[PDB]
This record gives sequence, structure tokens and C-alpha cells, in this order.
Amino acid sequence: TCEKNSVLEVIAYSSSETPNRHDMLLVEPLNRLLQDKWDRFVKRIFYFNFFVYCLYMIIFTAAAYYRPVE
Amino acid sequence: YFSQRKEYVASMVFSLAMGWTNMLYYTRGFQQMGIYAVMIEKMILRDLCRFMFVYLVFLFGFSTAVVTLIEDGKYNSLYSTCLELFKFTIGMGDLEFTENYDFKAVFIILLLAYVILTYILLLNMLIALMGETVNKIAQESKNIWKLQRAITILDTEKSFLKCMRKAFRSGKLLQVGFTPDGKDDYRWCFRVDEVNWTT
Amino acid sequence: SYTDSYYKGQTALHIAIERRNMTLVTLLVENGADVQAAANGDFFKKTKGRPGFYFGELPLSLAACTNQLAIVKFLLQNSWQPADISARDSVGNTVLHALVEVADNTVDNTKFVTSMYNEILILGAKLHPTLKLEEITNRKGLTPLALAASSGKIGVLAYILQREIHEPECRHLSRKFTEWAYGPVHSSLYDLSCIDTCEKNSVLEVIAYSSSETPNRHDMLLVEPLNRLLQDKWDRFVKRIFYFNFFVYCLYMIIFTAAAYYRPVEGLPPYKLKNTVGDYFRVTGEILSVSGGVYFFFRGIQYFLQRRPSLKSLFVDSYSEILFFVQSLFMLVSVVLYFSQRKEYVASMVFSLAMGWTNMLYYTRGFQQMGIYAVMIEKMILRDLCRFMFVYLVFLFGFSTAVVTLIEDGKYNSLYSTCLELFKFTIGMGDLEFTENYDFKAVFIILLLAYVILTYILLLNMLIALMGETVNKIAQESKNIWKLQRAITILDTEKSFLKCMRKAFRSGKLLQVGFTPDGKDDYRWCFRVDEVNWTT
Ligand SMILES: C=C(C)[C@]12C[C@@H](C)[C@@]34O[C@](Cc5ccccc5)(O[C@@H]1[C@@H]3C=C(COC(=O)Cc1ccc(O)c(OC)c1)C[C@]1(O)C(=O)C(C)=C[C@@H]41)O2
Ligand code: NA
Repeated sequence: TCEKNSVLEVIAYSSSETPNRHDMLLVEPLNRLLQDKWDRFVKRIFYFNFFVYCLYMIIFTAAAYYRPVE
Repeated sequence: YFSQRKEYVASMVFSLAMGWTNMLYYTRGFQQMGIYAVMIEKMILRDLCRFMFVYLVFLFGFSTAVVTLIEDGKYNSLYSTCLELFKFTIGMGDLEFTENYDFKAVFIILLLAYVILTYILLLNMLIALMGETVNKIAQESKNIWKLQRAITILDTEKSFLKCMRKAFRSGKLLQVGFTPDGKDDYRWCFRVDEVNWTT
Repeated sequence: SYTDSYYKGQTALHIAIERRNMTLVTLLVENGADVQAAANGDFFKKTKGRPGFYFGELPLSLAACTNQLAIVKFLLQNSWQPADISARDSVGNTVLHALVEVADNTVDNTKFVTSMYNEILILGAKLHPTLKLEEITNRKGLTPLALAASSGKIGVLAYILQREIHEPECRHLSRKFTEWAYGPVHSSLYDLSCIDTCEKNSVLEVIAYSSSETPNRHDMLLVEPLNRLLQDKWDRFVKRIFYFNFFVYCLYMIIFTAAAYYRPVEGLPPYKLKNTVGDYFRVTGEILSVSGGVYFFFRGIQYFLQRRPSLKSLFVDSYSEILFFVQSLFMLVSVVLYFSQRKEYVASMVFSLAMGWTNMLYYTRGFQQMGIYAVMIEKMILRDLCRFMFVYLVFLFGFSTAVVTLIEDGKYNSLYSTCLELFKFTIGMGDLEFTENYDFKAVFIILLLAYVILTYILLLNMLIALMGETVNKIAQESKNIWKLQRAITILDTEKSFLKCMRKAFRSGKLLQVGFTPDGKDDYRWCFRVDEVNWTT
């Protein structure tokens, strides 16, 4: 919580030119923060979104397959 | 679809293919399975993108040579000729030399030169480079995976689509409580336990 | 003390020992502190999903884990309140089990853990000559040697199996005993107790039947007594039995093959026997084939009941047993359909026959040269194809449904032929005959060429590079893998043996010391080993 620009946003949304983009997340407070957030609520939401996307694709597939030929 | 054109089918079909292929986005963030997604991304963005120009140079040069040589046969059109030569590159040719046109030997020399140049030399060069890319990051998954996970977390926090912002980790705890003035600090401190077996 | 869920049982004595304050320990013990109290908080217990300091919950083990020899000497030897050197925690671990537990196979760890272990043993023998701490088993039924073998504590095994004490009145604790030495060569006797004949849980059982997560599972068989013991066991009797079993299996497969080939072509089984030689030999082959299937079936059930493997390691270990069991299942299903008046038994029989030959590769395990290929195929099937299946199926299903959406009444317009045809395109055995009359031809060509490029060029070579990485990653590991397979084969041959005899002792019932603390003399089934070292 920064209200202007937090550390995690800066690391994550970096431009991929930063030399140590991967190692910055190994610093212990950040690693524990990400693990806690993952286990706490994010993991379930991610799985839920994956499931919903799968249902969306199944419906799209079934709808397209039975298109009319007139 | 609403413009009264059959061609909507074509657009729909392409979307459907992407609709399944983009499912691989959800393999990102698994320690085992995100490696395939990132390998595909790196390979498509670097290696095929660069190699496209070399292969297109060879394809166009030999294609225009062949179209110039042949006078009214099956090859004498750039579309079919380019298709056939592309099939030759991936090892899907015929090489049936039982035709009745003049300059047969020149056609054979050109086509065999193309086959050796594309099927044996260039494609294997490409495959060696792609294998180098694949093995370069096979060990890097432990580094890569966390980063992917990190991005997801911020997005799931960023939108969150319920108006709640319970993004804090622990209580509004007091660290010191004695600033240089008479006030006291509470800083949302987060507790961490760590282990080190040294000495 | 602390009465919470986390620090439960911690008292001032634990704190003083943890702080390395000998004075506070001495004063607290002098003041009537309990030196045998159990610290059983969640912080102080063995656990996976929380940090902690497991040490065995006792002050004596706390000093022992922390490398404070003076404190353990005081706690055992003080008259104010002596400690019980054989005290057991809630897990049943003693000080020795705690010492083994806190090892991690590093140099300084190995040094001080080995030293403290030795000192505890010497103090126990001198103070309590009738007490044998190493015979004490924890709640899992493990002695400290069994615990060390289970956890992969290579350094602790290297110490224990080759332990020699050059001090009188405690030589009976030694396991290695040196008989003679020449310039480069010397011969010693090794105790060998509870290496192979234990009746509860031997070292070789624990090494062989470990769950493959133990980091040093391969190196533990290189510790010298085990290496020579297994080599002699191989050369003595196991080698001939293994070759005999391989030969018998070959005969079984030949008979099954011949019987399957000459099946009758009439409908509606079962088929009646005619008074002719062909029918007699055919039904003989059928009976032997079904007999072998039943044999493998019951062996598989016995294996699963004896091991009780978990799901997550069900295929990582027990691969060959699973495949033999699946073969036997196909044989039984073939029998059931045969007597159910169905032709479809042929189909089941065919699958079993194919597996029947392929599982022959199990017998290449245990050769230095040919064993490498079976394990390479095992790793490549379990690791690489299983993961890559989902990616390839995503591509296959996406493009297949795209194509079947596009085509109106052609050869393509059905997912079965389209999936087959696109699979042929994946392995580079398509046709690409674009001389048809369907509309949207250009869109179709774009889609199919995109699929062909994506699968045949990009994905398949990614798979092949990863498989090559797997292949070379274990090409140099052939020695270790061969050793482990050899050990498993030896133990399996010793277990069953089909004659009720177990004359698998390595050497005679020899005497090592013969001078116990009491007036008895000990014989311990010692094992003579001669070794050569050109150092200096
Ligand atoms: C139950 C499993 C795991 C399994 C059973 C069958 C279907 C199997 O395909 C797999 C999946 C498969 C199918 C096709 C191509 C690749 C993988 O792998 C084995 C299984 C795998 C094989 C390949 O054989 C090997 O790995 C050789 C081998 C390696 C190590 C061993 O210890 C061993 O001794 C038993 C044999 C043989 C088959 O059983 C067979 O003969 C047929 C027709 C298919 C193979 O499914
Ligand atoms: Na080919």
C-alpha cells in the first residue's frame, strides 16, 4: 500500500531490461508476502477464473460447431 | 454476421483456435507447466521472427527462378510454386522427375540445391538455435515462476471487482511507539519467522 | 513453564541450555529443576508447515543437539538430579534419535554430531554397562541406524557402519574391528547386525524401499560394508536365480505368443477340443498363459499390500510392478470375455501380449550396459510426455474444432478423422493435397499451415530437446542406478525364494571382542572384508 507507486508494482511491471528482475523477488519479505497472498485468497480466485474461462470456451465451441449452413 | 456476409465464419474460426490456445496462459504460475508457455513465447518472438527473413529470401529467390524456367506446367505460377517449395522445406515433397518439359536437368539441379539448402542446412540450423533457447531457460523456471505468480497477484488485487480492499497482512502493530516527538507509530508490521542452521 | 500451544513445556532449564549459560544450568539443577521434562510445543516438534527447532523436547537432547558436552556430562553425572540417558520423547526419539535427526550431511555438522554421538555412547556404557541405547526404537519402530538410513544421513551412516573405538572397557560398542594390516592392504571384521537380518526393519530394506525422495539414496549403497555385502550376495546365489527367472519368463512369453497366434477363427468361444495334437498343444499353451497371468496378479497384490504406496509416489516408484500387474489384468479380462461367449477377448489378449514382450526390458535392469535404457524410457514416459500431453492436446483440440467448424460436408467434417489427420501432421506424415472444391480454401490453408508450423517445427523439437536433456542427465548416472536396481533385485530374491530356507548369511558366527562389561562373550555374525588403499 503506497498510494503512488509501490515496490511490487515497480518490480512486476518493469520493462524486462532490469538486470535483476528475478532476484529482487527473492528478498525475504517480498517472497513471504507473495506466498501469503497466494495461499490466502488469490489461489482460489485464479482457479475460479480458469474454470470460468474453460466453461466459456466450451460454450463457444458448442455454439460455433452447430452454426447454420443456410 | 450482421452485415449479411458469409465471411463471419472465417473470422469466428480463427478466434476459436486462439480461444483454445490462449488457455496456455493459465499454465503460467505453475512451477512445472509455465515453462512450456514461456519457452513458446521466447521462441516465437526471437527465433522464428529473425529466421523468417533468411527463409523468405531463399524461398523467393528459388521460387522466382523456378517460375522463370518452366513454360506452362503445374509450377508456372508463384502461388503453387511457393507452396510446393515450402512443403519441400519441411520434408513433405515428392521429387517425381518423370515430366516432359525442356530444361529438365536445370530444374533438377535448382530443386535439389533448394532441398539441400533448406531441408538439411537451414532447418537444422534453426532447430539447433531453438534447442539452445529451450535449454537456456529450462533451469530458470524457479526464477521465472515466482515472477509470473507475482504479476497475477497484483492484477487480482488491482481489479478485485467486489469493492473490498482487505490487502493488509497483519495487525496495525506498534514497532517502536516513541518517535522523536510524543507521538507513537503503528505501521502494519508483518511477522516473519526464519530459520538458519549456521553454527 | 510456557502453557501455550507453541512453547508448551519450555522451562528455565531449556532456556539456560539454549543460551549456553553453564552457570544458570548448574544453579537451576541444584535448585530442584526437572532435567527430564518434555518441551512438546508446536514450535519444538517435528513439523513441515511451520518453522521450528525440533531437538527431542528434553534438556539432555537440547544440550546434545547444540554441541555442549559439559552440560550433558553434568546432567547425567550430577548427584543433585541425574538425567535418564534412555528417556524417550512423545515421538519415542531418544538423544541418539535426536542427534541423527538434526544432521544435514555437511562437514561441521558431521563432525560435531559424530563427536557428540560418540561421547553419549561412551557415557552410557560407562554409567550403565547393561544399557544398549542403539537397540531402542522410536514410535515408528526405527533404531537410530534405521532412522539415519531412512533420512539419507550419509555422513552418520559413514560413521556408524565403520565405527571403531580404541579405548578399553568400551570396545564392545565398536562395529568395525581390524584383524590385520599390511602396506596397502588391510582386513577388518564388520558387525553386520541389522544390515540384512533384523526381523523388524533392516538397513538394506530401508535404503531399497525408500520413497525416492531421499537425496543420497544412491550414495548410501557405496558405503563399504553394504557394497561388498551386496556384491557377494550377487555372486553367491542371486545371480543364478535371476538368470533362471529370466529364462523362465522367456519360455513363458514364447508359449503365450505361439498359443495366441494359432487361435481359431470360428465365432462364439469357447471352442471344443478335437482329438488331435494341435488342439492339445494349443489348450496347453492357453492353460499355461492364464496360469502365468494369475501368478503375476497375485504377486502384484502381495507387493501393493506389503508396501502400501501412496498415490503421489504410486508411479514414481513401483513402475515395473504396475506394468506387470496391468498385464495380468488384461489376461484376466481376456479369460472373462472368453468364457462370456464374446469374440472381444481377442482384443484384450492382444494388448497383454504386447506388454508381455515389452516388460522384458525389466530384466535389463541390473546390467551396467543395458539397464540404462529401461530407466531412460521410464523417466521419459513419466516426466516429459505426461506434462507435454496437455499442451499438445490444447493445440490439437483447438485447431481440430476450428477445422471441423469450417468445412461443410467433406472428408474433414468429423472430429475423428480430423484429429487423426492432424496427429499425422504433428509427426510429419501428412499429405497436403489442396486440390479440392470447398469454399474458404485460403482460410483453411492458413489454418492448417499455422498448425503445421506450430506443432511440427516448434512444439515437437521443444519436446525433443527436453527429452535429450533428460537422456544426457542420467547417462553418467548409470553406475548409481545400476547399484540401486541390483540391491532391489537381491532383496526381492531373498524375500520369496520358494524353498522356505534363508541361508543367506554372509559369514560365520564369529566373535569380535568376547569381553562384555559382564562375564559373557559375544558372537555377532561378523563379516570379513579386505581393502586396498595406496595412500602414502
Ligand atoms: C499404465 C501405463 C503407465 C502405460 C500402460 C501402457 C498403455 C503403456 O503406455 C503408457 C502410456 C503411453 C502410451 C503410448 C505411448 C507412450 C506412453 O505407458 C505405460 C505403458 C508403457 C510401455 C512402454 O514400456 C516401457 O516403459 C519399458 C519399461 C521400462 C521400465 C520398466 O521397469 C519396464 O518393466 C516393466 C518396462 C508399454 C505399454 O504398456 C505397452 O506395451 C502398450 C501397448 C502401451 C504402453 O501407459
Ligand atoms: Na518424413
